Amino acid sequence: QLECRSSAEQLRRNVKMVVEPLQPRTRYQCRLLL
Amino acid sequence: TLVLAPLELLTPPRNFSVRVLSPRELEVSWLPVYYTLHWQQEERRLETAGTHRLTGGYSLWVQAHSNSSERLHVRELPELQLLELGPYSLSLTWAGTPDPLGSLQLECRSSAEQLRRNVKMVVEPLQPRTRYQCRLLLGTAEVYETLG
Ligand SMILES: *[C@@H]1O[C@H](CO)[C@@H](O)[C@H](O)[C@H]1NC(C)=O
Ligand SMILES: *[C@@H]1O[C@H](CO)[C@@H](O)[C@H](O)[C@H]1NC(C)=O
Repeated sequence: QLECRSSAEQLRRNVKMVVEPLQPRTRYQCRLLL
Repeated sequence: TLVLAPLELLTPPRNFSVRVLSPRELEVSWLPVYYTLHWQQEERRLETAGTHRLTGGYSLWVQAHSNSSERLHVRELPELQLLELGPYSLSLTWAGTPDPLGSLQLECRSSAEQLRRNVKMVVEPLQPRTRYQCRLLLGTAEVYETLG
């Protein structure tokens, strides 16, 4: 899985991977979880 | 004379704490013999001290066997009501008990995405015409379909 956490939202996507939707001009820390 | 067999004879609970995890689930934690945990609404035998989970106003005490510790007094969530249904957002509301919680979050999981929002709460952005099961984490899950 790929987890992208921002200051207001956190999205985990089951898995290359496309994370959508995301907020514009927002920083997110993304990591891979096995 | 005759020397006989030398015989061995064997003769509180340090800082017991209670954490409210869920509406039927409490987390007990105590340090140092067995222990007896008593919980009364306003006993369970354990072999070792540490952390345990009590399932199912409450005064709790732990006895080390024999003295006991101090009695700690501690304190169901409502279902999710849809306040606003949109194509890219969902505003939901719940009353809840008036108690302070360290964590209170709303989790909405769809077939392709899962979003957890730190908490009424508005979940945005969401996919249009997508069904998501939303629940409260400190609960029951409610399925809601977004607009198109
Ligand atoms: C049990 O605990 C209390 C409080 O710590 C203490 O005063 C008491 O001496 C203990 N009892 C025994 C028999 O050691
Ligand atoms: C446990 O440790 C000390 C011992 O007095 C106390 O001050 C503290 O509040 C206790 N912690 C919890 C979580 O009960």
